[PDB]
Amino acid sequence: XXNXXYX
Amino acid sequence: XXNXXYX
Ligand SMILES: *[C@@H]1O[C@H](CO)[C@@H](O)[C@H](O)[C@H]1O[C@H]1C[C@](C)(N)[C@H](O)[C@H](C)O1
Ligand SMILES: *[C@@H]1O[C@H](CO)[C@@H](O)[C@H](O)[C@H]1O[C@H]1C[C@](C)(N)[C@H](O)[C@H](C)O1
Ligand SMILES: [Cl-]
Ligand SMILES: [Cl-]
Ligand SMILES: [Cl-]
Repeated sequence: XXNXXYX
Repeated sequence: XXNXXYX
């Protein structure tokens, strides 16, 4: 993970 | 805004 979003 | 991140 480590990313974010939101999709 | 309204979206997220983190870039
Ligand atoms: C997403 O990350 C930001 C930056 O640290 C935090 O401020 C935020 O609380 C965090 O969002 C939580 C709530 C969410 C979106 N329902 C998910 O549970 C994420 C993984 O964590
Ligand atoms: C979104 O990220 C910023 C920067 O890290 C935080 O300061 C903010 O608290 C976080 O927003 C919260 C609250 C919100 C907008 N209702 C959402 O749950 C997000 C994911 O987390
Ligand atoms: Cl998402
Ligand atoms: Cl949320
Ligand atoms: Cl960002």
